[PDB]
Amino acid sequence: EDKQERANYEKLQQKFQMLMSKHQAHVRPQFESLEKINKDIVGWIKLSGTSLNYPVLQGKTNHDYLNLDFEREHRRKGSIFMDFRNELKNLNHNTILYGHHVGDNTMFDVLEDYLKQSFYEKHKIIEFDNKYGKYQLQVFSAYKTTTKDNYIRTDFENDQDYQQFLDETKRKSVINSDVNVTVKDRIMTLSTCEDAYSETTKRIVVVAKIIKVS
Repeated sequence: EDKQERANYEKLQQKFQMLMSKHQAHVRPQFESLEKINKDIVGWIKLSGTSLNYPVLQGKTNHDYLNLDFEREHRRKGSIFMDFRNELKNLNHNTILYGHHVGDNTMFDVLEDYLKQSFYEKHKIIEFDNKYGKYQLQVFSAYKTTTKDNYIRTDFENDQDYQQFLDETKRKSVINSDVNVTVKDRIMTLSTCEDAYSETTKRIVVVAKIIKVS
């Protein structure tokens, strides 16, 4: 069955790109189309030359699309989804997306490649789009973590705090980046997610500077 599963994302990827060519500069029409399939589709995330090229969901909670594809049907690999706490249009300091990593080379399997400096060099930019504009993700950190509390923070009490976070985030990186991030920039965190109650406790985190290129 994994056949049709791949086919579904294949149809949808081909559809997105045609819309991205049909409506081009305009992202509003592109996503009003995607939302016909499912209103929870709030964005699209793509990394050229890799399997990362999917729609981003957001439900009421962070287990809503843990085991559900984009048309709301049960799947072990579920789908890529944003933290239920993040706002669109007016991004929080830190926006977070999650996705499975099973080794099938799908969803967030590519986050592991970011641990290697070589790979990072050849894939410094990641594309992210939604109804409010086109964005560019400038990867500036990648690492493994056993925790699951601090790196999932949405906003901060003050610049100092956010400042510390950025510093910490930079120090944890296993890759070197030329990207210069400041407490004035907004960031996006791509996090790996295990199955419900899998509790394998071992995640791959990739962090990037968000840039509106529209």
